[PDB]
Amino acid sequence: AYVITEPCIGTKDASCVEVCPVDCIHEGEDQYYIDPDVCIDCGACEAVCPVSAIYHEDFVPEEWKSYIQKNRDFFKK
Ligand code: SF4
Ligand code: F3S
Repeated sequence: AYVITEPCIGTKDASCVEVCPVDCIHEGEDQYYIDPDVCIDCGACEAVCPVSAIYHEDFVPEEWKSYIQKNRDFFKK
């Protein structure tokens, strides 16, 4: 699944939320998040996101797997 990290923080809007075939981009405190368990590993968002700030959950550094687990948290519990 393609999940948030860090470079998106407070950086612009749009060009991700509108593209997703399963609408699973939702809001966080500052930046948006993505439910990774819903995300069907389609990419797309990948291509439009500047420098792919949306990174695949295991390309995502262990440090930022915290955020993946956060995006999960948000929509699980
Ligand atoms: S990879 Fe596709 S399914 Fe997943 S969040 Fe991005 S646009 Fe949505
Ligand atoms: S920068 Fe953030 S606004 Fe979307 S296009 Fe990337 S997740």
